[PDB]
Amino acid sequence: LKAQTKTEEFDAIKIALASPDMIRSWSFGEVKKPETINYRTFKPERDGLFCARIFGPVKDYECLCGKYKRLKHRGVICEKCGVEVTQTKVRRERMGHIELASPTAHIWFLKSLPSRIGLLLDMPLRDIERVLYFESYVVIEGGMTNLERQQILTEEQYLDALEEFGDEFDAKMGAEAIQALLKSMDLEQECEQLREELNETNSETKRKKLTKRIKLLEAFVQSGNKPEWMILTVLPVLPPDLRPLVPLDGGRFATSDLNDLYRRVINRNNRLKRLLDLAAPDIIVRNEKRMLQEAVDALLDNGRRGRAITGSNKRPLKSLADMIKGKFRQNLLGKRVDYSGRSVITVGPYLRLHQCGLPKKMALELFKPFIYGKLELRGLATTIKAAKKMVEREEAVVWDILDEVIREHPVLLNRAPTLHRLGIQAFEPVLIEGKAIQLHPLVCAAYNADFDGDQMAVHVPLTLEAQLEARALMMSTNNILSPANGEPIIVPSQDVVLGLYYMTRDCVNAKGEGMVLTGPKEAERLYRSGLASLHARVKVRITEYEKDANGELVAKTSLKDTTVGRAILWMIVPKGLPYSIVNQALGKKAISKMLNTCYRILGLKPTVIFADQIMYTGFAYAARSGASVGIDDMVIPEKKHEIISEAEAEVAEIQEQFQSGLVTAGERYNKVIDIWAAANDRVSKAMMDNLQTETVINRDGQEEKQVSFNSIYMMADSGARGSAAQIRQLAGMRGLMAKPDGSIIETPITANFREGLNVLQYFISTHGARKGLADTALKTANSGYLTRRLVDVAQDLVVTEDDCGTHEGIMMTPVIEGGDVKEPLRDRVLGRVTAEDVLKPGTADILVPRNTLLHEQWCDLLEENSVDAVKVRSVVSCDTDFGVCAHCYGRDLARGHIINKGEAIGVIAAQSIGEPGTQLTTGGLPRVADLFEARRPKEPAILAEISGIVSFGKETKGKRRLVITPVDGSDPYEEMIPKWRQLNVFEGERVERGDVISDGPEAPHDILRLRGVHAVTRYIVNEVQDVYRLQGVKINDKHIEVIVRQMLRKATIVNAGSSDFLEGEQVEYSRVKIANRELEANGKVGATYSRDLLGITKASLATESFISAASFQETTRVLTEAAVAGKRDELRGLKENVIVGRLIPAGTGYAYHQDRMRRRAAG
Amino acid sequence: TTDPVRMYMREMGTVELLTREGEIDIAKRIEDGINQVQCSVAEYPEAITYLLEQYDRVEAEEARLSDLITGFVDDPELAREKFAELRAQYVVTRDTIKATAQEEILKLSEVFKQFRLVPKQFDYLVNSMRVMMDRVRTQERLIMKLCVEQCKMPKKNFITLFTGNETSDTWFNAAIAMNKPWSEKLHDVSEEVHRALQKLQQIEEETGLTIEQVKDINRRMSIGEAKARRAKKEMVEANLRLVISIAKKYTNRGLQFLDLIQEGNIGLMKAVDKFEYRRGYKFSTYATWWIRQAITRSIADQARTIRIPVHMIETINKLNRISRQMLQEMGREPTPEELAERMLMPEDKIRKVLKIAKEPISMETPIGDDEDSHLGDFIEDTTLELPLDSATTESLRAATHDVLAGLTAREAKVLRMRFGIDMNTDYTLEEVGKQFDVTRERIRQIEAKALRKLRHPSRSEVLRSFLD
Ligand SMILES: Cc1ccc(CC2CCN(c3c(NS(=O)(=O)c4c(C)noc4C)c(=O)c3=O)CC2)cc1
Ligand SMILES: [Mg+2]
Ligand SMILES: [Mg+2]
Ligand SMILES: [Zn+2]
Ligand SMILES: [Zn+2]
Repeated sequence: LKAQTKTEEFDAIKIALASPDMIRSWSFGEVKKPETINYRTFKPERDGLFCARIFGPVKDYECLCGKYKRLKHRGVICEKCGVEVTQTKVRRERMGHIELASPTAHIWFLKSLPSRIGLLLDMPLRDIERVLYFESYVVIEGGMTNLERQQILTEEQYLDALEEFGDEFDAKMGAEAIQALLKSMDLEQECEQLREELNETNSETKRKKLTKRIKLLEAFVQSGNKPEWMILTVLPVLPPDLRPLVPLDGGRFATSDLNDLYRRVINRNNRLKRLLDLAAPDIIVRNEKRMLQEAVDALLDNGRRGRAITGSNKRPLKSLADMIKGKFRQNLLGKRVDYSGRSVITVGPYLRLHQCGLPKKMALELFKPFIYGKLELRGLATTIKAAKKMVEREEAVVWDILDEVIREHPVLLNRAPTLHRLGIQAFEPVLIEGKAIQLHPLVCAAYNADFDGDQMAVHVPLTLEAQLEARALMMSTNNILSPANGEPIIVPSQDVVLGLYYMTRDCVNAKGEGMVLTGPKEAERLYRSGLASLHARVKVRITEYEKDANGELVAKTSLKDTTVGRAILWMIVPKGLPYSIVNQALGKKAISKMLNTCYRILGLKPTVIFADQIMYTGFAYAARSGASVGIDDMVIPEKKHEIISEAEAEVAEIQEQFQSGLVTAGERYNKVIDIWAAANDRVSKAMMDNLQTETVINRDGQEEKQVSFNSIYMMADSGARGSAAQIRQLAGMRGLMAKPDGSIIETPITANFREGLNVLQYFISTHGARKGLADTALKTANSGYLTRRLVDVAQDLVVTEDDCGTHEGIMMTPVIEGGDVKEPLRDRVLGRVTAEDVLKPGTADILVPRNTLLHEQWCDLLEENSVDAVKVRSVVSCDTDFGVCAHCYGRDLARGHIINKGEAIGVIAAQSIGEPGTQLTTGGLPRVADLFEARRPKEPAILAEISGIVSFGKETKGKRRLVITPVDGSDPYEEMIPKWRQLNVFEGERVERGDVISDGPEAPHDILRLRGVHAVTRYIVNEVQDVYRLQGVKINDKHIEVIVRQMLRKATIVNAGSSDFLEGEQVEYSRVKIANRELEANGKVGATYSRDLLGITKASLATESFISAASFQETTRVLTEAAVAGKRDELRGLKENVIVGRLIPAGTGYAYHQDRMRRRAAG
Repeated sequence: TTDPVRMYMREMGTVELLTREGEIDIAKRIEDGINQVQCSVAEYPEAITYLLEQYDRVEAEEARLSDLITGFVDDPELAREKFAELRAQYVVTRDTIKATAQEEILKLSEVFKQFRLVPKQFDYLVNSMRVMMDRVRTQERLIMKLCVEQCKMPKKNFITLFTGNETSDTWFNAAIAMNKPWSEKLHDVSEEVHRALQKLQQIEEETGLTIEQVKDINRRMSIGEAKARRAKKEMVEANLRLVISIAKKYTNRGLQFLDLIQEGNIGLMKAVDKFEYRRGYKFSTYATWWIRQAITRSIADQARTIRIPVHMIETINKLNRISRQMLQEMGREPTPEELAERMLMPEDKIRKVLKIAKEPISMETPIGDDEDSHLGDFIEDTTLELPLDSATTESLRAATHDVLAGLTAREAKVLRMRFGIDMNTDYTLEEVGKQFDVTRERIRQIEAKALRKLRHPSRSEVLRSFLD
């Protein structure tokens, strides 16, 4: 079988140097003239940068001269002026060339940070450049004489040198010389000579530098490249259309800057071809050459020189390199999109959560071609041109059509910062009059949408795959659980929770007090008709269920003691739940957990429609309630002014003491600030005691008091809005503010918002406010950088294998942060899968048998016993190379089951972590980066480098050496510690490797090195979570672990047999290859390694795909460094596959990539 | 510091300025140089007869007088006689080779030296000379390699009987019998060296000169040639500074500084070619013309992305001037039809002129916000044909196809024929008539009824909708 020739479908991509002969391969004619277009007949001048002869016809399937204009003639190259007649398209495809007179240095390989032509010859830059500007001569193949092969001579020196040995020694200068040097260089030869030198002379200064070169050369050998190539004979020209000369209005033209450049190269090149035939003196033809060497470089990468400015325009012209770069990092906004639109969003409580409110006017335009299609499908339109006219006419017929084409056809809604995957969600469209989008209220949470005028965009899933993807993955209803922490993200929001709370809440005595009812049905009949108060204490008959059988529903009836409200509500609740869940007061918390359990017990569908019922209902009764807010709602404690004057007298006290010198000045500042900070806590807990319960009401007897029904309390107690924090600024005094300084002011704002603030008090209120806005604006820019860092280090990571079959894992315990249980065990371990079976307190008792996915029942069977710590599989431990086995991950999803093969978790990990990032304030958000960046701390601790007994030797030469002494082993470890930092180590005591040998923070690096992979991995996860969880943010460890996994992708070698000894490389490759010697060729040996902690920013920097690399790293450098080596990208990763516009190798594409990936390296 | 002005500035900063006299030192050496070859060319037999053969082409009408000579030392009539004089001295010198010929071959060249040739032709001769020396050098090297490298013979004794001859067999077959270590060796290649000796002694026939003389001439010429360039080069180098002083004037005109001085440096190279010190005109002020010529001739030429004719450029300059007298003169600025009057020409051409006179614009011109929206980002593609349209087209085909099949097979062939429909070209109605054998007015009727048919509905309904 013959492989192929023409256009098949590629995988992989190669980059390399181009031959002059190769560059000629591409051209369809040498551009010979700086002419563009004619100036009157704006036709293109042959043969100059824009040409038909060389590139293509200016108009479709039409000869230039016009002889042949008929579409029948295609492969015809017209006789007058050489023009094959084809699409004008080819003027965007066909390249051209220029032959250079004298050789020319390619600015990339000359000036890309570490000069390639430089270090390839092992020749300094300032020398090579000198040879180029004709400042000095350099020998080449210096022969048996006096002179080194790469030695440089001066005018006068070269002269004299010549008098001696005429021939048999050779010197040149300028590009031709370098080109000479490179040509002659034998890489194969230099490879053998450099190998001798390595083994002969033993030096770290000598054989360290020695090794790095010889690996680089045989790279270049094996590359495919030839060194000469870096010096240009032939220069390709970009198809015109990409540097077009198009006309504008009022008749002026506009053009790409390349033309200024290109023209200049062409010109100077020509004027030089000229100078050679005029036999001009060397001083000029030299000068010219230099100008050509420049004019090229301004063309290729302007800026590695003086930066030629564009014509008449001060601004410098865009060179090819600056054409590639695009946009700190990079950023890369790009790709506008058809079938898309947007407008302001509004509410729609009437929506089912699986849909959304889309304007007639939008939908008409969006689905337009679809309509054209359904229109002439049924025959209402004779033809498409009619359909166009029909919908243009907005004929009434169409709307009945549009509803068809609309129906089962999801659309995508996406809002501004797309942060977690829930930033895009798919809904089923419901037609709307108005130019607003109607967005279901429960989703508004995920979107971080307010309705203060936020706008969202829409997108039509065109292709069938896209519809089904939108329906089975991106649909609203599939994401009701957060992927960051499996708690419901689709929890009732604010209006709706006040509603359920006010509904399921009770007062002391009201209509209906104490009667008894058949069931909720007549509870509502009771209320609607004004007989009972919504909240009145009542015994009613209710029927709960519990499916506690083996997947089977048990029914139970009882006279539960409840309220009219909670009764009514039981009408919503599905089947297998307890009446207990609705019997409380139902705050925003309880109301969410409710939802959660519903999911975890009855499955998806039932939660979905449950959640809907809750909104509708919550809204409904929210409405009935007539809750409101007036001035009188915000009640000042009657004691306030008193409290102030008391704490106010206290300052007058600490003053008397200061004026009297009893107390010092600074002493006093912190003292006063405390008594105020204190008074404030008094006034705080004052109003709240009054506010909270002081609705006092009477039942039959005398008196009783209960939690308030005051408008404003209900808001906070429920959790609908407000926090005791904010409240405290309404009624009680508002805080102490601090000046721009950071120095918190010693006379707090004693007045509140219900009162006025005065002139000074407001003005002080200003700073914190202004810093407030400012700060959060930046902690925006910071979160954003972070999340990008993370995806950049993660991304390509996907669930690949099913079970990597490791018994290995990390040990999960509750956090116990000094006090009590800052985080529980049930939380850490839920949804994770067990390393090894867990036993009771007594044993031979397998409660959970090795790896069982620890779901909710299980966590309770665990919690039933006192189970105190569980080992769990974590991504960081997973034996799988190049991915993550489903088992070691966990289950998590917005779906509750275990993670499926192919889900692209690195991303969602990144996302999940960085999204909430906005809410952070050592400590704070930067404190996170510091961790993920693996940044070593300023003033570190140091650890026992090895176990055994220690002692001090030598003395105070800036460092008093510490000498550790092992029991069995060799003694030789002595590290020299600064004696001007306080020790903790006991000087005659034995120390475990990884003990505290001074105090202070430690670098994660030590923890890794000295204490272990699981140690550091635990260091990171807990210390970072220390930050987020202080802030009330929930992120399942799974995520932090995937990042940690990526942090230690790399390792360094220590044994021998097949690899490079000192090299840093991916453990993946080792793990595979020491396994590829352990039963393979020779033991050889080997090799032992060392896991290395990389900061994410540094890890990410190493990536196999060079295309991926040009995305985020610096593009010029990436390409050069990669191009010389003749490097092949085989895609495989995500970024790059998008870049190149093919199926993502994860998710749906995973299936495809796999099926193809095997067809490769096959038969 | 890289920037090629610097390394140029310095490299020519070395070359020292000429004395008032030093201009003549070099001026003289040039004349010597040329004159040397002018005399070296005169001495060539084929160079004479060629100018003869070439003039016989000019009176028989196969060339022109402007194409051969550039005038002499001193009219079509005058030329005819000067040529007889030349033809005359040739025919005498020709038959005289019986010695005293020397006295006359010296004169033949004299008349020949009066002739100022077209530079093109001048070189051709020079060319035909060195080409013939290459042919001599070809046969000289074939005889040496076939002897020294192949048949193992010393070049030390190879050159002993060679000098004075290298044509006859006094070296080839008579020095093989000297019974030297290299003597009996020379017989194996005897067929290859003596058979190629055809072109070598034949050159003494074409050129009419022994291999002896042939080398001497264009050798003394080569030296003269080198001699001259050497001095001219030198002359140029002296004045590079001058170019710069001039070029500093024309800077922002749309061409790089160094772009100027290199074109101006070419003006200097020119002026050095056409100059004669014998006119007492200082090389200084005579050179400033040729440079300032080439600067401008270049500028006007190539500093535009859209190149415009020279008059056009000059037409423009006048215009910026006229608005100057009249800018402040008219309180504001003169109307578009005002300068129109000042100018000599149609005066509406002002609009026409003024429009092509604009330079194109950087597509990568930043537009508002300074933001990365750039001009080119707004330039829409007009060559494209949008999909509602590509759609209707895939469709018009469909309709015309169906509408014509629902017709009569002859009315289809008749219609597909009159129009370009799924056929190359369309056919003249007569062209159509002959194709069916039943013709003329007839086919035109078949046609009209077919249209007539497709005209009302059942049929009409669909096609109509394509009309907007
Ligand atoms: C050989 C080689 C490879 C890569 C580079 C760097 C270029 C790549 C293309 N590039 C951009 C997009 N590519 S994309 O597929 O459209 C896209 C989107 C959208 N989001 O992520 C991706 C990737 C932009 O958008 C955008 O801007 C500019 C920088 C240079 C040389
Ligand atoms: Mg909101
Ligand atoms: Mg807003
Ligand atoms: Zn043509
Ligand atoms: Zn695993």
